[PDB]
Amino acid sequence: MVKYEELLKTLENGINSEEGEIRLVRKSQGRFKEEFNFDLSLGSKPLLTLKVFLGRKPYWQPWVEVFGVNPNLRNVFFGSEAERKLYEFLSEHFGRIFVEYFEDKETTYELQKGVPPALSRLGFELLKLGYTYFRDWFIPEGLMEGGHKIQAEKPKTEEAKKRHLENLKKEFEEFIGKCEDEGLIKKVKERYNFLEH
Amino acid sequence: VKYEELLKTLENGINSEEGEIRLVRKSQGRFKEEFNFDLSLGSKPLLTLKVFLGRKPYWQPWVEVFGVNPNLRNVFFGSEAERKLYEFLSEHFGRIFVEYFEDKETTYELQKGVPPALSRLGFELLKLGYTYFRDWFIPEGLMEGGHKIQAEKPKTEEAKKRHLENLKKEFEEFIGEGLIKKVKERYNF
Amino acid sequence: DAMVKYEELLKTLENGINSEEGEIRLVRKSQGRFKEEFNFDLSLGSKPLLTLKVFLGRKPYWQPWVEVFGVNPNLRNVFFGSEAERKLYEFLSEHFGRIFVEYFEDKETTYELQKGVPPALSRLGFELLKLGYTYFRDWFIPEGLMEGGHKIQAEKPKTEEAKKRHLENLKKEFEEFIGKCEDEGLIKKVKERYNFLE
Ligand SMILES: [Ca+2]
Ligand SMILES: [Se]
Ligand SMILES: [Se]
Repeated sequence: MVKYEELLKTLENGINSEEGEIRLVRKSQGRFKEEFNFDLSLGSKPLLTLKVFLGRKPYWQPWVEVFGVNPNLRNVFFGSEAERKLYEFLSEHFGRIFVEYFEDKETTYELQKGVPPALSRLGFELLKLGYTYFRDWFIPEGLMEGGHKIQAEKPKTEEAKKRHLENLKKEFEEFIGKCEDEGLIKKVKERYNFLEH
Repeated sequence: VKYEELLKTLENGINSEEGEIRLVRKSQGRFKEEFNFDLSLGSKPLLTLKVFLGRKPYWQPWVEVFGVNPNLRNVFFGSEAERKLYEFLSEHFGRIFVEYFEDKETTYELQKGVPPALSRLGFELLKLGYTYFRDWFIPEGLMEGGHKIQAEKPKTEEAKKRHLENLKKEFEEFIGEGLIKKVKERYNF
Repeated sequence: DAMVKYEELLKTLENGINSEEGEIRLVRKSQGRFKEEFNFDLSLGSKPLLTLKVFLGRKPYWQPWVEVFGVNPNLRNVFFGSEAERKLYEFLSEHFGRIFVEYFEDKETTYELQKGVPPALSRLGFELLKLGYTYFRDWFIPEGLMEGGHKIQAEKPKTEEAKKRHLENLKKEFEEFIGKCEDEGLIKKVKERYNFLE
């Protein structure tokens, strides 16, 4: 509720980017208590949907799902300041995020190549914002639509956080070594170098 | 194979101290034997039943209990209208699915490592002869409707024996909190 | 290109595929969630037949795939095993390296899979096998959990040698199945399908 009202205030205000203003087109009641769809806009084009769960605490923690990205706008949106502002905004209201990566070719390619989720273009954006636990879902559309998502979470403790980063170091070490293309290696090196501060 | 028997019981509703349960809508699902029964507690919509009537060498009957109105959670989960509905489904379906998301007790127990059969909701299913349990806990961010218990009647007296040996083992692999005494009193069968 | 493929699909589906069961036609198209994704509603004669979810490809990122699902329940005993079903898959195999076929309404395949026949030597999967598909998966996810989880998933192999290796494996599975089964009628059927494969 406190959370509900501040998601609406920011969104109804609009989020400013160099790609256009991101606006709430329409809000929608979900399956459950505390669950809403927010249909978003970028400069008068449809952008994407946010599936929001506000929390029913001890039982269910809050989460956002970012999906339904307008393929006409994939090349405007991915790697943009609009996307940064979006994830920043959601970062301040959610400890768990799912982003659909299907329309994001760079992240797609990097995951297919074995890049750790946190060090993929999209994963890395979430990493910068404090999400430290990563799961890559790659289920065939064909079987079930909507199963190419990164799930990311903030560490519960300074202990879980340390464990998440130790695993990331291992995963990175395994990638170097498996990787055959020096350009992909340099890009992953430089994301990992960021983290190391 | 019998809706008709399911239909006769459903309009001209179901008893219960929390209000009557009655039919509202009714459709034809993806497959010839699949249907959706919309239900009410009083005038409020309650819940949806997805029934599958069987195609019996190939597919066995099952009912799914989902789409439960959040304004009734605290009234329905725990209630005798819940039991009267299960009780009634237990007479017609050897396999049942119930979404436990709105059920804050079942949820909290499952998350504690309680075996599905000894959780609030699952225990209610154990009474009615369901002996095989599966807890599905799939993030809604991935896929909607993946928080459900799957419960199954034994095909055979020997299948029952086996499911009950698994339950004893899950009971023990759990006492390895204070709600322990709650699970303990549930297993005393 | 996703567009050449697209245009080839419409042309032969709108011309129609002739069968003794009737002409299979494309009667409706809708854009899916991704740009190269469509639902192609198909009729048999004048009755709805099924839906093809087509994914045209966005190579190298995503390979093309076709999902055949939503078989008209009152056409199941007409479609499965027909010349129509064969001519449909045959068309699909000329355009997609990966296929998904919903087997829920196909009781023979359902029955065979349950008795542990390898997916490739079931009635449905064998039909895909004959067309070049070599990697097989049997999905059997309960419908009360998630609609759409009784599918065969099959893929064309990348090379002739990978193709030779998965077939050796199908053989082990076949011989493993054939000495683990009663129902000599099933065994006779699976054996025919396997002898053919040479
Ligand atoms: Ca082609
Ligand atoms: Se019926
Ligand atoms: Se029916």
